[PDB]
Amino acid sequence: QFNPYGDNGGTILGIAGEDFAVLAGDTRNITDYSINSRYEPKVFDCGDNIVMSANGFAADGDALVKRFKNSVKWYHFDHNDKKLSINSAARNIQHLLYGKRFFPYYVHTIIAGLDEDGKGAVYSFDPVGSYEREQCRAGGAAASLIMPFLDNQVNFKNQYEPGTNGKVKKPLKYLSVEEVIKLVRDSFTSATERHIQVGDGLEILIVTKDGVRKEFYELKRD
Amino acid sequence: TSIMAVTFKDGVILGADSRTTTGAYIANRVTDKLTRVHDKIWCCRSGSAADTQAIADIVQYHLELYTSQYGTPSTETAASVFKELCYENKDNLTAGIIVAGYDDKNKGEVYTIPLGGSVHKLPYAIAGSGSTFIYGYCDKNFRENMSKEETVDFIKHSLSQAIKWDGSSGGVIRMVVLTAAGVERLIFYPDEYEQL
Amino acid sequence: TSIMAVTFKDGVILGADSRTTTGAYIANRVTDKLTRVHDKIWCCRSGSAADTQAIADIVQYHLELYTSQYGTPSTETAASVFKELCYENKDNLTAGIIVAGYDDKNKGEVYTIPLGGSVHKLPYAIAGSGSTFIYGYCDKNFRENMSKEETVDFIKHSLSQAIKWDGSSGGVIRMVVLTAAGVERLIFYPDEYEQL
Amino acid sequence: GYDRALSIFSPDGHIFQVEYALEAVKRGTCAVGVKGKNCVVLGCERRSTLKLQDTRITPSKVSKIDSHVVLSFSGLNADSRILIEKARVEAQSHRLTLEDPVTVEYLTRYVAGVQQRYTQSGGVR
Amino acid sequence: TTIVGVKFNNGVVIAADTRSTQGPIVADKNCAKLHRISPKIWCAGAGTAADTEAVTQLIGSNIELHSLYTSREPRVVSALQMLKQHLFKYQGHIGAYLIVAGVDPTGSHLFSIHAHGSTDVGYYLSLGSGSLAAMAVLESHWKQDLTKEEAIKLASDAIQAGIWNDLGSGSNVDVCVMEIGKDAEYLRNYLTPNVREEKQKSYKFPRGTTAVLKESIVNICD
Amino acid sequence: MDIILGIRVQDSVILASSKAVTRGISVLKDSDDKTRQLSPHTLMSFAGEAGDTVQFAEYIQANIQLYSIREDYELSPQAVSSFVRQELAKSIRSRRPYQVNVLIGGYDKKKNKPELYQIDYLGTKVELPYGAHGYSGFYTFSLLDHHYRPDMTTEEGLDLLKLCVQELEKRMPMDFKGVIVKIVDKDGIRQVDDF
Amino acid sequence: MDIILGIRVQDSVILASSKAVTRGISVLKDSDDKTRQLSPHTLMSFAGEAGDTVQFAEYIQANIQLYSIREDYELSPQAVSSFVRQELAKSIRSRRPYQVNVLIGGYDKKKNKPELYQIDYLGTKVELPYGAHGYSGFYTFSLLDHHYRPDMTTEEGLDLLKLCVQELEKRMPMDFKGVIVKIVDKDGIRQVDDF
Amino acid sequence: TQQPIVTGTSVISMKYDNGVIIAADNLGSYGSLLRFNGVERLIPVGDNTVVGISGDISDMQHIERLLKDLVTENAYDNPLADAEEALEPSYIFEYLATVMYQRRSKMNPLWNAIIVAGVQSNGDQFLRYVNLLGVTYSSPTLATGFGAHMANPLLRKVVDRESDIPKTTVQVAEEAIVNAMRVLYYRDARSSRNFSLAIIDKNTGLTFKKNLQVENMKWDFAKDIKGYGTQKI
Amino acid sequence: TTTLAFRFQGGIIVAVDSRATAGNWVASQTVKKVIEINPFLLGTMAGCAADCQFWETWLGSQCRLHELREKERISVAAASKILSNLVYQYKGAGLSMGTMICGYTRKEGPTIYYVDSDGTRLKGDIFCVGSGQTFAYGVLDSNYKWDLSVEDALYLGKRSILAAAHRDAYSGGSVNLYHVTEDGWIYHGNHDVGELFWKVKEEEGSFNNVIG
Amino acid sequence: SDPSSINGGIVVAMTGKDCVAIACDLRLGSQSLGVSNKFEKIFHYGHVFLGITGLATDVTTLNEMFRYKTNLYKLKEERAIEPETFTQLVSSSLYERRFGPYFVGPVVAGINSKSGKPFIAGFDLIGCIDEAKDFIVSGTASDQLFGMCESLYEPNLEPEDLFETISQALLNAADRDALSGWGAVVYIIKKDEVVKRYLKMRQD
Ligand SMILES: [Mg+2]
Ligand SMILES: [Mg+2]
Ligand SMILES: [Mg+2]
Ligand SMILES: [Mg+2]
Repeated sequence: QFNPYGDNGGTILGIAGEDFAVLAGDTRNITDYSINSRYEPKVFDCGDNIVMSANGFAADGDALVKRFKNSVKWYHFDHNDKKLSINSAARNIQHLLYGKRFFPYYVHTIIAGLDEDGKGAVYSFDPVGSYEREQCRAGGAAASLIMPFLDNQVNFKNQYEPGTNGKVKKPLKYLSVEEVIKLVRDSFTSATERHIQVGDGLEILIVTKDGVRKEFYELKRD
Repeated sequence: TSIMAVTFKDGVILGADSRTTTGAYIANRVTDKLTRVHDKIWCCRSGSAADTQAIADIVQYHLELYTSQYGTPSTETAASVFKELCYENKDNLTAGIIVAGYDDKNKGEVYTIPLGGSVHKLPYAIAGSGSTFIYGYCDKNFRENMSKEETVDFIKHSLSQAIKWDGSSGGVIRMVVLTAAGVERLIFYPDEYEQL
Repeated sequence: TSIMAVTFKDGVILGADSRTTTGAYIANRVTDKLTRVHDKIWCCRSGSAADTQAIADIVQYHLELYTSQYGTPSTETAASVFKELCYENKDNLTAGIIVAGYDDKNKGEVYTIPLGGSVHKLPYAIAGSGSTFIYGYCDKNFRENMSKEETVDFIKHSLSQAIKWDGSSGGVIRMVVLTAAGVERLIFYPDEYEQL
Repeated sequence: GYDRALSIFSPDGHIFQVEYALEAVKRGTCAVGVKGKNCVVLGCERRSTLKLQDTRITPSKVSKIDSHVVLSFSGLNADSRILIEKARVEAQSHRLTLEDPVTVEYLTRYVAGVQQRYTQSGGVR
Repeated sequence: TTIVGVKFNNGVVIAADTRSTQGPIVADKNCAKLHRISPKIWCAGAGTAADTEAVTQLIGSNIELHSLYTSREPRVVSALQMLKQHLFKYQGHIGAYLIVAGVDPTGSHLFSIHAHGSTDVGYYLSLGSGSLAAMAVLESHWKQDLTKEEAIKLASDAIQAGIWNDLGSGSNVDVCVMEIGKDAEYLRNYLTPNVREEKQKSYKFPRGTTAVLKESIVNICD
Repeated sequence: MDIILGIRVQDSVILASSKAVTRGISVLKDSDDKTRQLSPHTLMSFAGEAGDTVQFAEYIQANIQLYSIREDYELSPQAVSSFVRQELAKSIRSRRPYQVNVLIGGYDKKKNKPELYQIDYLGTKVELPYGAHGYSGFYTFSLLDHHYRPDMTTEEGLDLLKLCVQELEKRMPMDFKGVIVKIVDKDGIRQVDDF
Repeated sequence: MDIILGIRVQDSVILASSKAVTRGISVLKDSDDKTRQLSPHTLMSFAGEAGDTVQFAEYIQANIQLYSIREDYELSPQAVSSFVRQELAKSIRSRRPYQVNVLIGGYDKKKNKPELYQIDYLGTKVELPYGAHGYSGFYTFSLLDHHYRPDMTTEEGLDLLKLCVQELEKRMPMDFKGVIVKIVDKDGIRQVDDF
Repeated sequence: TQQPIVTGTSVISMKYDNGVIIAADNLGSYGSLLRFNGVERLIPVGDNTVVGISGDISDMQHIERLLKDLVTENAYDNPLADAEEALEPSYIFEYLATVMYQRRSKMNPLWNAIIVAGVQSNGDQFLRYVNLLGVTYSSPTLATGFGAHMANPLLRKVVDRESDIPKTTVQVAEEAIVNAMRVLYYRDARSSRNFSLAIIDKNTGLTFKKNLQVENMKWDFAKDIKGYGTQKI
Repeated sequence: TTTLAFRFQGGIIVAVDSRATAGNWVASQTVKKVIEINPFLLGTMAGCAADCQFWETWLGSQCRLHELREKERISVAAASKILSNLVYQYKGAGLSMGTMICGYTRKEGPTIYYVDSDGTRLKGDIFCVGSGQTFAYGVLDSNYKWDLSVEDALYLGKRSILAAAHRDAYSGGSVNLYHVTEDGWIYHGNHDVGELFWKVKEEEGSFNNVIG
Repeated sequence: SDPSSINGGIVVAMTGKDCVAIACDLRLGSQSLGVSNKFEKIFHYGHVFLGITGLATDVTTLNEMFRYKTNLYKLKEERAIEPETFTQLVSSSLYERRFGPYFVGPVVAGINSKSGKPFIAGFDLIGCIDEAKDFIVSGTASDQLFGMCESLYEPNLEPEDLFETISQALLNAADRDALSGWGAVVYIIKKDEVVKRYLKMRQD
């Protein structure tokens, strides 16, 4: 019988700073045990300082991104070139996803950018449209490997102040763009070691008030 | 079923057995599987008898309506109409049809349309359950530009073997000759072909 | 698989292709499907490779033990041992074996043993997935008391067609000649047989 | 379906079909409504050219829409039944979804909306 | 897994990758897949990992006892026959797929064995999830009358094909060369083309970071 | 939704309905009134699939209330029961049927007689002296066959009903948290607050 | 077979087991004692598949009694619990396993301490201050997490137990017909007749 | 819901310095039966694009008709149909990709794997894949079916990443393709010896080669292979 | 998930957890399971995240349209019924929702409605919904009285979620508190279970089963 | 009805400089219901340590089985079993039940008393040995543990530093798994002293 879904593998990662945000993703595309492409981007600049990735079944992912990009275009036409805020984009994507509630887009969606106060923002979605703003989110095949590492390093979970008898927690603070990229690169190299669907290349999109910048790094190709 | 169509020097000949089965019971031992969709465009039917009769009737209607407006249709056109029906309704059909026809320009032509609804133009074609047993024989013995008598012997010997090995095939061997001369029906009985 | 055994004037010849498939993947393109169970008693294997190898090994053991006690076994005896294994273990086996051997008294003999474990003595036999496509060709072209060269051409042409139409068959054509002279191995490559 | 725009504007900015509908109301028997301190009273005229009437079974001029709301009218009698039926259905629909009977203002707003819809819909007067 | 076997002039060579999987997760990044049945008879296994190890050790034990009993060096056909009869008896429930290779007084040998009990002969063979990538290389470059150095190259090239193109295979290349008249040479990590790059950061924690409730000395002595 | 009983006596119809609403391994409520007043002298109890029961009961209620206003007249229990039956008869051959069983207890003012109708989700209607839906009948019917008399008073009907509830509370596996009892007679519908 | 509870307090172990035996839509019995005395200071309650429960409980009882006679000595609760666990551990890989869950409440005379062991049909053993099998735990564990203290008296343990039964009687779907309570202490095993 | 009946096997392709190469055999299989031997599975669109299709042949013929009709439609009211407003590979691919995804979303797919090879108007190489699920991807080498498992590894040894493309000539690239087709003939049971090959170059244009054969095959070593283990004769 | 809401002398307490799970994978520990419909209306979420989040925000839009059209704040009954009638239309399609609509109005007073995806709609004083509902019930029922103070009521609702967060594997993260009065709803903060548990254990003397 | 994820739990083992560490959570549940927060999954036979995840009845049974076998080993050999030897024994015993296996994920840890070499090993349910220099992971949060260990681990850590690495790897892995947590224990093993530490973690 015809199965309309597939798994194209790969993994994505979004982190929010004080005045910036990053959305990273590996460039490997796979089916079963074969490599389809060593460089197939899945993190996209959608305009209005919003970056987006829909990881999972790539056909559904490409369709969703394509539809959201189109939603931004029409938002400009219908509302006098108004800038689509990240929160408004998030709600819009919920309706796109939930519109196919009974035949879902098989993807974990993450968007990143700046909120209306200029502060770093990341929003994450389940396949059917439930969403939440977070400082930190990993998605895709290696999400289970990366996410607990982020809890420990970004949000300082299970880390107490030395000598305080485990009474005083390690204080939360915003990380620099340099420190965030270090955590991203270390997350992906670790994922590449322990996950077969992750590798080849790492593409990071960084969002600041100045615009969207790109950075590429090699990953192991085995 | 054992059906085949073979092009030759003067035109094309369609050949078929006459057995129709319901399981192991022979419902009809004198079936006519060679069916006219136009004067000199005929077809050999295999698969679901209900599906292939329904299709052939619709095609005959289309080609009659075509002729009234645009004149005599080409064999390629007839094959195109068969394909359109078989391809678009592939989920609800079990039909394996060989289309054969004679033009004055294009001479003898043969098109085969398998289950999926694809079209394949060929010098000769074989189909039906009994065809499996004669792929080897037909490939070794078929020549292009054969005479009428040679083509009749080829079809007779071929279907004789298909009938011999296929339980779903048997009875008489019917043949239809399509040339510039006209349309000729031939029949061959067991006592002749069995002892070839 | 495409396998066959053919008796002729001087004895018997076994023939086979060399393709082994796992689905559509060719696991081995130079397989030897012609296997010795005794000096001048050989077999062609079709079906489950694990089952047919296991069986052939057990038969080879039985015939070696037979020879030590009672002298050279007949081809009929070898076929009987194959049958006994295939018939009694029919629920757990998928084996289609053709047994062929040369006696000085009985000359060349051929026995075929299909899935169920029945035995059938024949002048020639064909088996394997590719055999279906050459029932017609073989029936029309087989003659009794052929010469060595004629029998080699018959097997070569037959398996060539089986290979041509059967995706599960291919590679080289291996043959084993069993006569009073001795045992001769023959091989024929694609570049020769494909363009027959 | 019959699509004709029957209710349309005239050069002077009037919709004659709506204004001619008011003339039908002016022809109808008089109806009066007076509200007191703790009550409302609905008075209705019945023309006396019709004798040999059966007042038991003749449709009453005042119609209950729900147990707490009433509707009287002036104009075409047959037309009034369509509004009354729609109003009664809406009253029960409101109780079903809101779990509370209609306010008098709400019921009026519904009936008025139905009347308005028939002034700019095709194929209706 | 990618495994190969190649015959040459005066012997035979086998090779394998060093990735051990657990679904899509890489459990062991440097496992040894080349096993010893006897000193000059080596075995490469794919399929169910416990079965390949257990079956190669059992036949290896019985081969040693047989060699002692017969006062002769073990033959590859004996290991082949003992393996296939054992596997056939269990009807494929022992998921062992092997490439067997070695030298003995009869000469040099190369066989493949499948879980249901079937065996094959060849001059070049490949098994595992990367077998098609490896065989593509072998079919491109194999020729008659190979030298020792040509065979090792071909074999390791075939494994590399699987390492790079098959997600089930990775890390390093192990090789074993069995030449006639000589001792067999096991070349552990013959190639190491997948070295983990230096991490961007050290995640050594300050001492006292982890909150503790109870400490106690454990008595391991008598 | 589980236990609904009905007893028609001399001058009234008594409906008894269980108070429990259970979902999974939790009794979510123990005071649920499984009934709707269709008209002043007609009461309908119900049981079956979650959601469908109340949705159906309220739909019927609205239709009967609509009829009452339109004609300024109360439909007879027989007329209401037939309307309800037809709706269930339509429902069973729909895409998604109402899985709801009902008892309709009413007092016919024209005949001066109590009437009890049992209707299942298939649209199977029967007029009975006493009725039940679900597993309840397997205990109560035999008990009522024995103790029931046609000329009983309302008080005698309540004592008979107490005997049924006691038997159910003894032998039923599930805790249905007692019953709400309602009486339908010439004077209308009233609830027995202490049972 | 449904509700079995266990509470280990300061100087005793209290087991509470439901009295209902239900088959189909009928409560066949409302006074069933779901426990067997394995030894003078060891008591085992049980619940699970019909037939298996009693068959298993009595088999264990016989084996422990056999041990008592042979050695003229009472096995410790820990020793009995381990024996029981092993039997269930054997059973789960048998042709037809015992589908029986047990609680073992015992007073160790050498240690002068009460002990409560929870063992499921797989042979999963745990020593606990309070325990339960089946759906009971989903209500009682959270209640005991809150109210339980380790230094409680027997009387305080009974009041705590009453609080559990009340919660089960309120929120459980099925009527389990109350519980039989038994206390295991230094003086042996006794039953609380009024609960 | 479909099932493929008459099928075509691997389509293989790669980029080289000035353009792209694509190849596919001339077989139309009917399950294990090698039914049809004259099937062209490379279909040129204009003088700058070649679409290579595998999977169901009836759906392939449907796609041929769509492409044929696309050229006709593009020529309507278009004075620059053979110049600036001619069909690009990227236009042709996106059209097919839209169709493939729409059909899977209606649970009625075209049971195919498609590779669109071509050269854009600015000289850029175009090579992209689409299949029955609407899944799309691009790579210096692309292949379908068995080709993905056996051809890609061989082709990736020539062009392992983007920077290897300018270093690869048409002679070297074609040789690797022809070598890959031989390997597939050895190891794919649903393949044939006869195949077609197409080269789209930015300078020399579209070169379409028909009736190519796999040659220089190694079979001689088969004679020495005897038995399946112990057998010596 | 564990959600509750109960009615008492001083109005309504509403308490929820913040854990989200996909199988045994803990997807999130910081999910908002209370929706703020308006200053007088709250909605709780259990079952499918998307179904609850999408349709309860949709519910707020419908409640807003009501007060625009009727110049009056919607009743708790009417609000709950819009949601229950909506999900009933989808019955059989596979929606998974366990919700509680809580609020105050003049005519109704403090009111709680339980609404789920198979069409059930129930008015009541006490409800617990979710995989950990039984654990919350156990603590809530045994300590509940109508004459509870606002302080003690808030704590009981918090303590009930904590109890469930502890025992139920699919409940945890943090506790979100809400109090609803005649004047509207009041937020009483986010309480991390990581710190809350040890704080409650120490101060209350409870949770003796755990290694302190 | 998946034996490996009914009870829940995790084990992790790491090597350091002249030392090894092995750690586990304390949870035992019945699917969603947490039943025990005292269920330790690490055992020792002499100086060889064994952690076992998976079906709790099999955890208990195998502990009793290896205690049985190592006691007889000691009596006959007149010496304590070594980690390398015990690893082979665990493998043999698991594979003996090939077609009716114990549903477990065992982990061996210890220091060889003769050579002084730190040793760790892991197994699948039918005994396939996973030897590793760096670390071994097992249980319902194995994916989480692989991720934590791969990033946090570095070679030649001192006992005090190794404790912090293994503790943080376990804790943060457990907090992303529903069926793991509810307390934790960490063994730090030196050549001739062993320290056992109970960790403070979130109890949900
Ligand atoms: Mg990788
Ligand atoms: Mg072939
Ligand atoms: Mg956890
Ligand atoms: Mg929890």
